[PDB]
Amino acid sequence: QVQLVESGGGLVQAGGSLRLACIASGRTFHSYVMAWFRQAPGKEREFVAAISWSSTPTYYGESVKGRFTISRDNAKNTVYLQMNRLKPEDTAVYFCAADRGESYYYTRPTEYEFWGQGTQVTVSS
Amino acid sequence: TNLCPFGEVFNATRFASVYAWNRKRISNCVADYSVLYNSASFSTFKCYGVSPTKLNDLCFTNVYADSFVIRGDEVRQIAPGQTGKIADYNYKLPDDFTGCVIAWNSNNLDSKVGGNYNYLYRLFRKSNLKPFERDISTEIYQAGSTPCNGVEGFNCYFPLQSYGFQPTNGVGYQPYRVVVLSFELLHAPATVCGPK
Amino acid sequence: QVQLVESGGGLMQAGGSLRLSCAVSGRTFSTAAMGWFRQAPGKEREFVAAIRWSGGSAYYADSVKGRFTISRDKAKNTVYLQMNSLKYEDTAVYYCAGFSATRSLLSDYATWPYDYWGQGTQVTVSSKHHHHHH
Ligand SMILES: *[C@@H]1O[C@H](CO)[C@@H](O)[C@H](O)[C@H]1NC(C)=O
Repeated sequence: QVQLVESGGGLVQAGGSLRLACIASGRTFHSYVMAWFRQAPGKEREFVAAISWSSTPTYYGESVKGRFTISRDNAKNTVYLQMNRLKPEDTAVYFCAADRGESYYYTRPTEYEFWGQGTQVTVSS
Repeated sequence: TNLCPFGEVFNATRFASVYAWNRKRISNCVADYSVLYNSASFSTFKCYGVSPTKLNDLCFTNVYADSFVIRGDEVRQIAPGQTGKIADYNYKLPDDFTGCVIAWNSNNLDSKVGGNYNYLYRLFRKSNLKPFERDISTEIYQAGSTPCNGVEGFNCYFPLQSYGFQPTNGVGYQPYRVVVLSFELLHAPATVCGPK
Repeated sequence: QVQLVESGGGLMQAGGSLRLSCAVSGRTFSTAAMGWFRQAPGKEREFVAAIRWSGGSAYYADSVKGRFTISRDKAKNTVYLQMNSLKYEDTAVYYCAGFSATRSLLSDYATWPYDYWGQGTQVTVSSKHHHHHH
């Protein structure tokens, strides 16, 4: 019955910045490892970032390390993705995912029980 | 200098039926997870209350390795806060579980042409298991208002049933070996530490 | 490496008794079951009886219920069929079966495919009706 709702997506210029947010309903957020995945035009869900219960550790896909920051606010049941120095390649639907457990294989979609419908980011030139 | 015997648990030739789940105590040994770090075939490898990346840096006052076989659709139930036949009647994790759950598809060893029916689950029970409770009784289950007195019949059922592990089975009905590592942190000396 | 070996078949007059035995070597059927099937010439295999090996509860085909008793001795690793009130019509090859599958509902063993079976023992019943009319 847990719902994840992403927001904060839309159009942005290459070089620009965007902050994604995902709110979990109820009060189970604190018990979740939170992650962001993305699906580019005609490719599979790809891992972007994850954050453990205490805010440490954090994990990042190779292609967003340095540029993106994942963070959580348990008091607002919200996980955030700060995206800086955006490129056209970052154009995708960004999906929020959640699990009780922190996976050794944190990049696998099958390790996350809960999924939002995603928010569309478009990076133009 | 003497490593915890994870090999004896993960590579055991026989695995227990889930209802009769096996428990090995691990104590007074160095817990080197590097052999799990270099594994890619596990279908799931999740820790609760600790990061998998910190297992070589942590000390515990006790470690238990619980092992058993279930169906693919049931691996979800080996996690805190789950309901279903396995969580309710066979193997129950606590709501505040500290430890790791590792599972892998065991079709190569646990399914045979004609089907392997050696792995059992409890189908009926008068109440839910408490966490880490084990029920190996075979009492005829009283489903009706009339007592069974050990005779099977209408509303009088044998409480266990075989999994049917056939090679033609869908992913959800294929066998999965499960290892649960439970970590205890009490006001007591640490028995199990990582290499560093 | 398991074998089921039946013994105790033979000729009987209608109204009489026979005891079939089946000695199991190589394994037990612990929480599962053993059973008796029969097949008359040119007729399909028919379920006779099944017994839960651990608890000893029995299930019977309607045609033999109250006349045949299935039982087992765990120490001798043997299942038995006591065939009382024999009828012409009970005439068949009788063979014991093993089930590796533990089924919660004992009645399942009426139709569940057995994974073990013995050679078979012939049971012929004499009548004074002279059934075979020319
Ligand atoms: C199981 O299999 C092989 C045996 O050489 C080994 O690489 C591995 O260490 C074993 N697994 C564990 C968890 O010890």
